[PDB]
Amino acid sequence: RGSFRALSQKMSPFKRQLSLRI
Amino acid sequence: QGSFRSQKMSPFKRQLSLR
Amino acid sequence: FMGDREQLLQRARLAEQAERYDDMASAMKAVTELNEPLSNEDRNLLSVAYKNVVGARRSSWRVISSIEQKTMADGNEKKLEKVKAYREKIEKELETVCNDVLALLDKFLIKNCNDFQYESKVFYLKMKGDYYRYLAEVASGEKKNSVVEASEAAYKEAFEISKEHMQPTHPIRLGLALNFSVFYYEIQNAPEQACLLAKQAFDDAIAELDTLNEDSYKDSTLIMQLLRDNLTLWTSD
Amino acid sequence: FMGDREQLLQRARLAEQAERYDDMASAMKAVTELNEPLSNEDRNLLSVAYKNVVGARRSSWRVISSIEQKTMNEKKLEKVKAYREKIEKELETVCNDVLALLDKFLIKNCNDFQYESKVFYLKMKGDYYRYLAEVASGEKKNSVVEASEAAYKEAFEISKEHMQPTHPIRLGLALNFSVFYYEIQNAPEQACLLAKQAFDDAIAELYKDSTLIMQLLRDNLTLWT
Amino acid sequence: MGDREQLLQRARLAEQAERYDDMASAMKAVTELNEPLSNEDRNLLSVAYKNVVGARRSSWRVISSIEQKTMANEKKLEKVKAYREKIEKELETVCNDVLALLDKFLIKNCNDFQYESKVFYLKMKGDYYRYLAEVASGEKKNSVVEASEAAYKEAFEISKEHMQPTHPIRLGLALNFSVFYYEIQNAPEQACLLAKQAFDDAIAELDSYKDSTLIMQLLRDNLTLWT
Amino acid sequence: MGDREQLLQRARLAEQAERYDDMASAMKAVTELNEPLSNEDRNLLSVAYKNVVGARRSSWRVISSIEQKTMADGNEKKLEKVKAYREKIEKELETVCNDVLALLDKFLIKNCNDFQYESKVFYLKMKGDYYRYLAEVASGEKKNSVVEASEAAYKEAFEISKEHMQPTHPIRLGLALNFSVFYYEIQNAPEQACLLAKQAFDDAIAELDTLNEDSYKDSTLIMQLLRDNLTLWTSD
Repeated sequence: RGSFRALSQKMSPFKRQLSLRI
Repeated sequence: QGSFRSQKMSPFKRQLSLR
Repeated sequence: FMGDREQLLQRARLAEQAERYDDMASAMKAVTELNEPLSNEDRNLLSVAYKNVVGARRSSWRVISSIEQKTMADGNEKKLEKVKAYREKIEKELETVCNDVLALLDKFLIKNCNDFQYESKVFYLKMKGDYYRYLAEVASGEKKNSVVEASEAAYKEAFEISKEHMQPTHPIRLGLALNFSVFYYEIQNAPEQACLLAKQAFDDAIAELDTLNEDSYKDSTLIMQLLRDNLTLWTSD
Repeated sequence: FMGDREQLLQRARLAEQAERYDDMASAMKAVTELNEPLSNEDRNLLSVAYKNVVGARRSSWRVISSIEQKTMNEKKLEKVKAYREKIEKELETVCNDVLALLDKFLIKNCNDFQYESKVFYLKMKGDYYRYLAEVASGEKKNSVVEASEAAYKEAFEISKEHMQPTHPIRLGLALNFSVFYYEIQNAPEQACLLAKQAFDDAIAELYKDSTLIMQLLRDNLTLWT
Repeated sequence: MGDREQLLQRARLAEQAERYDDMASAMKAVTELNEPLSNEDRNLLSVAYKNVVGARRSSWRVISSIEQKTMANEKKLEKVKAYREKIEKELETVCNDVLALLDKFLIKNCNDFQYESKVFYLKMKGDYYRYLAEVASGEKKNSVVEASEAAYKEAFEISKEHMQPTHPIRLGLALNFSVFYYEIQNAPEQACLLAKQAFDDAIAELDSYKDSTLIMQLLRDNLTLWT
Repeated sequence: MGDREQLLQRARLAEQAERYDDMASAMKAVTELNEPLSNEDRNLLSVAYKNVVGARRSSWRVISSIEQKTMADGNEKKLEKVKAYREKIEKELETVCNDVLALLDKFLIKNCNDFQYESKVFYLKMKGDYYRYLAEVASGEKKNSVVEASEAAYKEAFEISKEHMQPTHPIRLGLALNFSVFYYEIQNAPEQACLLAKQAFDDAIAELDTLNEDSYKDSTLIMQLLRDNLTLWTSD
């Protein structure tokens, strides 16, 4: 922890969702 | 099996394509 | 202008012509749930739709049940589990079709018959006997005894009304005697009771047959030939 | 536990844990097609599965459609367009499978007294028509926008009659219905008034799962003003 | 037993029960395992979908025929049209499922040497685009017609290079391809010339006999009918 | 314009949409055109299959963990259903791996000349990686086969990289990392694994001061991973 594994997929979880989540 | 059971002209229809 | 009830009847007649009997049955179910009585034609569309839907499930069930018996005798346990699962899938569809019909009969069709609506009553009580009989075909044990008793009771009341209020040549009375005799023979394994009923019905009808016009005669004799064929098969087998 | 139903349900729970949502949805679709009622757990499996499947197509569709906006090579644009339509067709098939399930089985088999099921499934119908409206054009768009609003409208009327304003399902429906007005209808005032009345009616009657949704209503309203 | 064996066993049961929607759904799931279909598996997939699409095709012809003679109540006609559309969308979904299977897995995974599989699957692709063309109109029709013909045309070229004129799959392809020209393209001369050349190429080279001769007789019946 | 550029555009559209099966299908078609891949083309190929196989590996670990817990509880009927799903995912994983390995053997490694050291190392490291993913799900003699194939590929990659690449080169550093992971995770050889990772880190850091800004970011990211594994592995 470990092999070689970042895109602007970093700024994804910041996204605002208007509708309902689960 | 034994109980009470015209478009049945269907078996005479000819298909053009492969069966 | 075509009203809502007539649009449902149109759907079921189109579904019938397209041989789309799930569509037909759904349309006839909706007509029934309007809580208005069904005409002679409407009852026939209801009966044709569910006869084809339940009939497809019954045919599939007999094929897969026969494969299940053969798989079990060969002791192929892993295959038998897969066959059983499919037979039970088909069985549950069959039972749901039957339960839907019976609910329509109990909640609407029989419930709204008046006592002088003898043809309606016989038709609906016969059909309740039929669909309990289809449940009996796939049941065993105490579950089977329950639907067998419900089938017999429905057939029995239908036949008492038919004898009191319908000519022996009437195709619905003939059809009821036929299916009731089939109940005794295939469900109850009572050949003698089955033959007695079928032969009484044939004899009572054939004596009055000469008094029918050509259309009514064809309808009655078609059913009378079926009584006759069963009597022959049942006395021999 | 050998029958088809338990087989399929076990498959969907495993697919969930593996985050294989296409497997999950295919399994729940098959469960639904057995024509038996879904429990609340089963209903949540079906919803989670399809929300994720459609969400991936939605998110992909927004990326490509946005790259398609950058249009200034005819041959390069056509391949972007063709790819966006490929994704679009995947998204439509997903939505139509859901809607067929809702119409053929789920909404149909609801008994008159299962108001929670009815509101939940009719909301789902509004949602998936709304997802079709996000990508549809022309007359097809008008038809799905109308179907979405009519589903939402019916679910809301049932929920206004049979649920407390604090009920999470009814709050979740108000939220999505207000998103429909804002995003699909470009009706910001009508969207804010619906979100406002729902939060207002709920805060009057104030199980903290309802508070989370009320915060989303307020977030949307603060944004939309 | 793994998923593959479960699904294959379900489809054979479904076949015996004449439940072709179950059969097709199982065979679709088998194909989606992304493993080759044996000859038996290929025939299960084909039988299943031929029966499913054939019920819709047959229903569609009935309601469209009623819709034709319906011109005669605007509201009665509207419900006939809507029902035929309902059936039509069922038919299109079935054809698109098959076509997606052929494009995503079956044709793709054919190795260059499996000419039998290639001809069979591209012929199948021509068939299901032809079923879409039977109901399509306008621009959508043009697209599926040309897609049908391109698939048939490729399968026929491979079948000409790698199969004897007496091969049942090649003859079955010539037959359906000639039906495409006659029924879809309204090109009877091109249809008759293709059916005639294939019967002739086979009879020029005639247990295996009974298989090829059965299809050759269908070619000749169509030619007898079309001329 | 051209067909190859059309496939490459498909692959980058798919990457942006996070549709990695589309991306891998496009880069597979590019490779089978039998023309070499540029540095950027190789990265698109690697990103596509890393994501496709990584999804399957993640799913496989979850379901295999559930399978071991189901077997311990002796729930035989549930075990049979979990096993069938694990095997489904496993076969997908093995097919992805064999697709990649076929591309490497039929095209990519095959068409390298002896002076294309970066290509050779890149492709032989990737052959080591995808055999290692096969080893993760194998047992018994099946496992020993792909383990030997993984080590042999890694070994040749590393000898070429040592002889023709600077210690700071990201590809050589990435290979040392994954090769040490092979020793630790696959071979359960912690001492060999630590020896390798520590040699790679020390050889790179001595020459790190000679890199431009961009080249420094790439190498240090990988060196930090070497350092983290070494800390974790020596603590057991």
